[PDB]
Amino acid sequence: MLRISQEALTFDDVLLIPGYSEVLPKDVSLKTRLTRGIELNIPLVSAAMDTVTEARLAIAMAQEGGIGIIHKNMGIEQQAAEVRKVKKHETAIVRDPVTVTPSTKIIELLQMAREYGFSGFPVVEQGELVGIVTGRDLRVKPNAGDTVAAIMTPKDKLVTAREGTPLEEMKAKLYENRIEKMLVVDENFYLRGLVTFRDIEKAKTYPLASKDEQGRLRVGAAVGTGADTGERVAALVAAGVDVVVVDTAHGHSKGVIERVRWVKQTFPDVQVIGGNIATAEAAKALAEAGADAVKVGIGPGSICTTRIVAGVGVPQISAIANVAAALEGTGVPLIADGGIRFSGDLAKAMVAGAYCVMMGSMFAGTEEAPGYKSYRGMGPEGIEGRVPYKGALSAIVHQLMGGLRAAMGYTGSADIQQMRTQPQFVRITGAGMAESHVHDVQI
Amino acid sequence: MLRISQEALTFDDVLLIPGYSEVLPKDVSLKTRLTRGIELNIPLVSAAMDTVTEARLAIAMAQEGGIGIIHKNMGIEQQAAEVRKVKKHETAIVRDPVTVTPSTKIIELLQMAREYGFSGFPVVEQGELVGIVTGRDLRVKPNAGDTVAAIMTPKDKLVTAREGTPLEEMKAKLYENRIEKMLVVDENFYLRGLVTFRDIEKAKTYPLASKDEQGRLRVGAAVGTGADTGERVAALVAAGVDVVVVDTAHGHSKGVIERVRWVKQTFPDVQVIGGNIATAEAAKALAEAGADAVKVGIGPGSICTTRIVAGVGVPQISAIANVAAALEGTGVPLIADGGIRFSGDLAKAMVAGAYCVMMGSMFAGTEEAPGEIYKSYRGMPEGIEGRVPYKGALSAIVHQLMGGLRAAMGYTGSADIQQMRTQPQFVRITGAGMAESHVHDVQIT
Amino acid sequence: MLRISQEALTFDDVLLIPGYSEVLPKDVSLKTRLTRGIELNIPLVSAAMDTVTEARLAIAMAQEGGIGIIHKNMGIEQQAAEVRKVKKHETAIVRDPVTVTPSTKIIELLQMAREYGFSGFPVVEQGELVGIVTGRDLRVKPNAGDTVAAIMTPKDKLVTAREGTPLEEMKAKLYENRIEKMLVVDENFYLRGLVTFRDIEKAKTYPLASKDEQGRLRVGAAVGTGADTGERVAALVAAGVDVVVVDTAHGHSKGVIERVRWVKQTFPDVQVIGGNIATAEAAKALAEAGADAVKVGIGPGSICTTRIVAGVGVPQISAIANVAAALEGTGVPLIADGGIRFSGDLAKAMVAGAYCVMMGSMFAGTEEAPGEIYKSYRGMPEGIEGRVPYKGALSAIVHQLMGGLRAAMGYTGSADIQQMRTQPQFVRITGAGMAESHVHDVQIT
Ligand SMILES: Nc1ncnc2c1ncn2[C@@H]1O[C@H](COP(=O)(O)OP(=O)(O)OP(=O)(O)O)[C@@H](O)[C@H]1O
Ligand SMILES: Nc1ncnc2c1ncn2[C@@H]1O[C@H](COP(=O)(O)OP(=O)(O)OP(=O)(O)O)[C@@H](O)[C@H]1O
Ligand SMILES: Nc1ncnc2c1ncn2[C@@H]1O[C@H](COP(=O)(O)OP(=O)(O)OP(=O)(O)O)[C@@H](O)[C@H]1O
Ligand SMILES: Nc1nc2c(ncn2[C@@H]2O[C@H](COP(=O)(O)OP(=O)(O)O)[C@@H](O)[C@H]2O)c(=O)[nH]1
Ligand SMILES: Nc1nc2c(ncn2[C@@H]2O[C@H](COP(=O)(O)OP(=O)(O)O)[C@@H](O)[C@H]2O)c(=O)[nH]1
Ligand SMILES: Nc1nc2c(ncn2[C@@H]2O[C@H](COP(=O)(O)OP(=O)(O)O)[C@@H](O)[C@H]2O)c(=O)[nH]1
Ligand SMILES: O=c1[nH]cnc2c1ncn2[C@@H]1O[C@H](COP(=O)(O)O)[C@@H](O)[C@H]1O
Ligand SMILES: O=c1[nH]cnc2c1ncn2[C@@H]1O[C@H](COP(=O)(O)O)[C@@H](O)[C@H]1O
Ligand SMILES: O=c1[nH]cnc2c1ncn2[C@@H]1O[C@H](COP(=O)(O)O)[C@@H](O)[C@H]1O
Ligand SMILES: [K+]
Ligand SMILES: [K+]
Ligand SMILES: [K+]
Ligand SMILES: [Mg+2]
Ligand SMILES: [Mg+2]
Ligand SMILES: [Mg+2]
Repeated sequence: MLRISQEALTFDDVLLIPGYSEVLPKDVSLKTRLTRGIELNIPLVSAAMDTVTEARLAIAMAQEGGIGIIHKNMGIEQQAAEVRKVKKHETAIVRDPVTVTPSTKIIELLQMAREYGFSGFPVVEQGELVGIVTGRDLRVKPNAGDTVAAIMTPKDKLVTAREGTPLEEMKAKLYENRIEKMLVVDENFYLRGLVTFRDIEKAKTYPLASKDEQGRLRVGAAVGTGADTGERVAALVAAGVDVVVVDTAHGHSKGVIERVRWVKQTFPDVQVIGGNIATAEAAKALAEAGADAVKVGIGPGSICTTRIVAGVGVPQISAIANVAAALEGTGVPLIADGGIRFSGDLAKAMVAGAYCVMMGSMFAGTEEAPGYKSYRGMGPEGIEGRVPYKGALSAIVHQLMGGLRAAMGYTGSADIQQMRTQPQFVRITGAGMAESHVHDVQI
Repeated sequence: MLRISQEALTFDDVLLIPGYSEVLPKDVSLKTRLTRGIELNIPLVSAAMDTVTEARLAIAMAQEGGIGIIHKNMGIEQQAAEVRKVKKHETAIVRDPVTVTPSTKIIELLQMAREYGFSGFPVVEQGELVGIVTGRDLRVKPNAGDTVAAIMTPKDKLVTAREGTPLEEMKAKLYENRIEKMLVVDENFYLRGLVTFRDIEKAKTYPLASKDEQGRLRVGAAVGTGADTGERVAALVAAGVDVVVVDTAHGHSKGVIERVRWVKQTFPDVQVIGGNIATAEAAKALAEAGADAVKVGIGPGSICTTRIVAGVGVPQISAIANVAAALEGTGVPLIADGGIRFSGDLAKAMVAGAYCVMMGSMFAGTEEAPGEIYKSYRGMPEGIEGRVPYKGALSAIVHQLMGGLRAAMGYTGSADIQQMRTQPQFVRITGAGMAESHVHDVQIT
Repeated sequence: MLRISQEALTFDDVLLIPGYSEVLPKDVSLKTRLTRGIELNIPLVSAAMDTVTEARLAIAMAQEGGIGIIHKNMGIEQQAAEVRKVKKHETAIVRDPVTVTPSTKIIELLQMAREYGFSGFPVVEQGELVGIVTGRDLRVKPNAGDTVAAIMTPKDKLVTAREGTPLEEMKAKLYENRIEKMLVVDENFYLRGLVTFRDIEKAKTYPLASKDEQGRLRVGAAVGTGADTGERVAALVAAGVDVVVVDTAHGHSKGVIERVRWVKQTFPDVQVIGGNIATAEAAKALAEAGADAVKVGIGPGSICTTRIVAGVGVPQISAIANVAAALEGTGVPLIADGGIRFSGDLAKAMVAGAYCVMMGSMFAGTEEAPGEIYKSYRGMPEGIEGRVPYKGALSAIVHQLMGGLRAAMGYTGSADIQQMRTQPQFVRITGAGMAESHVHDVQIT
């Protein structure tokens, strides 16, 4: 017998059916979950590819309400550093600010400012706050002396707040004193933190941003199953990563299942994603291993050769739906990874059961991406290619979310849970897809 | 008789001959002149086209050491306002700073700051300087009151410098007080100007910038010969334009010659460029009319169909050399306008005698050029409409163009622009030579 | 005045005129000179590009009767080591053979043989020759012991020849003893060298090979004018380089002229080439600086954008003839570098006066050229990056190039290179003539 399990469908095989709608696209909710423990304000994840996600793009994705997964084709220290870059970009309060002492030489401070990119340094003596020196102070060439003591704002002029003071109260004192740094101290005037105007303003600019409980942007990082995996995970957790993505070509394997279990056991406080998979049995296996989410996609990537080189794969719409049915009631989200060419595909991915969609090609070429711009597969199961320079990531995200919002309005879905569970597809033929593209007109 | 005056050559007809050299490309001088009275640190001018030069790109060109000519396909007041944007972008000292009164409401000031793009305002009541209010003050919600008086730095705390104080002693006092604005006053504490840290730093960031005597970036603006021209010139001069470009398809005409003369006589303190021309007799006519420079180019434009619609033109290498010969010894510069496709063409234009080169297509598509975007580029019928690829920041294109000129000067042994214009030699080539010059017989990656 | 020195011609502008001939292509001589002191059996040089010439291709070129110039985009020691690979590939006699001691462990020697690529080692203890150990001996696991002493051929069984013995009497003794290594000794049985059957056979297989006085293949190496140049030259000479190529974009400069003079004065026993140039005055300047040859070519390179980025160049046929005229009677050869697309171009270059021709693109993609592969070919910005088809063995390309030159010499009645350079004539043609020359009006299968 020719052993055929099912007919499997991809995005171009189906269209969403319009339904009665009372909620306009601009008014629907796009909030979803990446994992059991991480929420996203938009259902978008950037792929862990060396032409797509390093720190710069991961910051942008988090600011938009999604998240980026930093790729692993680099040294453990470099990946940890990239994760650190995202976590340190902004915060509710800098709890471990770089400090100087009164006898620190101004020349060191000038070099510190260059390397760090900021110029504000509390001045301490054995933990006790004794001054502050900032960019405007570093413009002063003092009459006498060559240390911080000669240009710092002295103790008697410091504006401070006690640990626990509300942010609004902290803001009023910042503005009244025409300063942009608030020194946070305890009852003995020991330095406990630093609040910056910049961080206040960044939070107001991106109120949708994906952040942890400390107000830091969220970020993920990929690991494999090779010999350096344990050391790599440890460095990423130490750098503050929110989610470790155990990311392989075949997640339904002993190696991946065992590594997912190991991360859950060794680092219980981090979220773990496992993949990639494309069947219900694989989803149950990874869920039983403790994955906080599964990533769905074997074959469909734009620059992916798996289906041609190995003959292996599952059309993505059916793969999503089979995984979603397997995980119904478990609380484990599924991330649809690969094959998204148009915003319309994203909407279809969501209606088939995805919680969020991972994309590579769509974000390759943006200003924030590493590096027309290069776009290559991470595998001999990938190819190297070119994508056009696309400008700022925000514009692509806006177009993708605009299409999803339009689809939710067309189907009457007011939020992601309704979009995932209520709308219906029609199955179409090759002719139906042609009618749905632009046809018979010069563009 | 078939009346043929000469054989005329264009860029692809000639190549520069290498010569014994002692100066490296990085060390040559690119300084030149746009007009009798305007110097440029690089020989680049952006074209007066509505897809190339408005204020944003003119600012960038001046910062790079060149200049932009603001186009005239817009209302008189709108063109003057674009000029004003360039002139007000930076300065050595703001001599007419916007001031407010103590009783001005904070909420009104907040909106003006949004509209003006700066938040620093000296506070004047009647004629007396009584405070200063800045962006950081405008963050304050005062316990009592809703006027500037409630959040301004008052008279007794103002940091000031007397008019004439060197700028290095003003900077020391700025830095000592951790402030970024210096109020300049006379002997009776009357406000005479405002110096900003931003302007100090902008000058340090772009030390090559093309600037006038007040430290303002230079800018030009195009005018035609139609009925509104007189008022347009007046409005542009009043806005501070450095050079008026009487810009027509045919500068060798009564219309342009008389208008150039009128500008020189009516506004003697502004520079005037006349064009476009392509012959020696035209160059002499404009010089006699008082032009401070001439613009050379009939036909060669990228988006130009003049040669095809009217059958008229002169290949640009010969046009440049003919005009340069006609103006030798007059002090009148010539600007080579149009036909530049590669940095190598720019070098050839200089050696043929150009003082600087005007370009449109190559700057269309930059971030600073007008338009949304893979950006539109159309002729200002004798022109066409088209698309060029989005090219990113202007600075990168300028860098490659000047790198090619620097290399050409190194190859010819030319240490500065004057030597490049007068000493190097061309060889004449065939179509085969041009093909050899270009990448040939290899797949390019 | 527009300063045009001449009309300059390239390959597609001219054709060779057939002349009365008595010598068949198969019978003409292709021998020529690379430099004052280096002869070549064919007029071919491979370019100093990182996609063309490292040791592997330089060996092949020398075996064919030409020479390779190893490129300089690599570390000083790495470039010297590439030179060493070529010089050590073959020899008349190995004068400094690697030796071992009786107590050297067999397992260590096995690894050294793997690293060295040969397995033949004279065995020396203190200063005395006491055995020889070879690949066949290293297959033996001795009953007792683990050192060379256990598997070597001992002193009493060594076959030796006295220094000076003709090579035909050494071969007879090699063959009589069914061995492939001859130990050369002096009057006190001290080791003076090692002769191998391989080297004997390599000389017989490539009787045209370009070799020095020691029977080693010739090789060149490129250097620039930067700060590390002095040490780079020293390292390359120490590795045995035959010719140093002071290789720059603009040889008519103080930088190159002074460096050429420095090489001639500091290392009088090495040949020095200077370039690149394209004029008579440049050729005389390099000859006066002491160059043993000049390299001609500014612009024509396949992957070269010099003409397009800088606007600089001289069509190659005229550049060759101008330099050849300048060097007539000096003894200084000229190498035509760049622009060769077809074997017919090579013939034209020779008749214009070249002594030999340097090529890059045509050798990129061969098995012997660097790189994996349908092979990369990029310029060493004034160059481009590209792809060329995988071309197989270098020998086949050389065979077709020399076949075309041989045919051209037969067509012109030129029996040798000196006659080809000095006697045949060109006709000047139009674009129509070039089109006629090329395959036209037929589908090609
Ligand atoms: N918490 C504070 N208490 C007292 N003085 C402070 C405090 N924070 C900053 N300052 C002082 O106020 C001045 C301005 O510092 P601030 O950190 O607001 O801006 P900056 O980063 O130096 O300037 P800019 O952001 O405009 O480049 C400096 O003299 C600095 O020492
Ligand atoms: N010449 C001056 N004399 C006295 N006080 C001044 C002067 N210039 C500015 N100040 C005051 O110093 C404070 C900071 O003003 P400044 O103009 O240096 O920066 P800003 O533009 O307000 O802040 P930022 O540039 O960081 O947004 C304000 O309280 C302002 O009133
Ligand atoms: N000059 C010599 N005198 C005495 N014995 C020698 C000499 N040269 C080689 N032999 C010996 O002859 C044998 C064969 O050595 P030879 O160098 O001819 O070939 P090989 O390189 O070992 O074998 P192959 O080339 O077939 O791999 C070895 O036992 C070696 O010790
Ligand atoms: N001062 C300071 N800022 C930090 C540190 N680590 C991260 N940051 C962030 O860097 C930014 C500094 O911005 P800002 O206060 O405007 O910098 P500055 O005024 O030029 O010194 C804020 O977003 C901080 O959260 C630190 O150790 N010290
Ligand atoms: N304050 C002020 N600046 C002006 C005016 N006209 C032009 N400018 C320029 O606008 C810029 C303001 O920069 P900056 O002082 O940093 O702005 P602010 O601190 O936000 O008020 C400077 O380059 C000034 O030269 C004016 O009337 N008032
Ligand atoms: N034995 C030996 N050969 C060398 C040395 N340096 C270069 N060669 C060359 O390496 C080649 C060795 O060839 P062959 O004698 O057949 O190698 P073997 O029989 O495997 O040891 C010859 O062309 C030598 O000229 C050396 O130090 N010792
Ligand atoms: O070379 C590879 N081989 C197989 N799959 C790949 C390779 N590189 C990336 N992928 C997958 O393809 C996804 C991106 O697909 P895209 O959004 O269609 O471009 C990634 O998130 C990976 O899951
Ligand atoms: O449509 C028109 N007809 C003829 N010339 C034009 C037209 N529009 C612009 N030009 C010229 O072409 C120049 C730009 O040429 P480009 O640098 O080759 O793109 C401008 O500076 C004008 O001199
Ligand atoms: O990028 C460069 N700029 C200019 N000339 C180059 C560059 N790279 C290589 N060349 C020259 O071009 C020659 C090869 O030309 P081809 O034989 O036509 O491929 C080299 O031997 C060099 O003289
Ligand atoms: K349609
Ligand atoms: K070329
Ligand atoms: K033919
Ligand atoms: Mg600051
Ligand atoms: Mg300010
Ligand atoms: Mg052997």
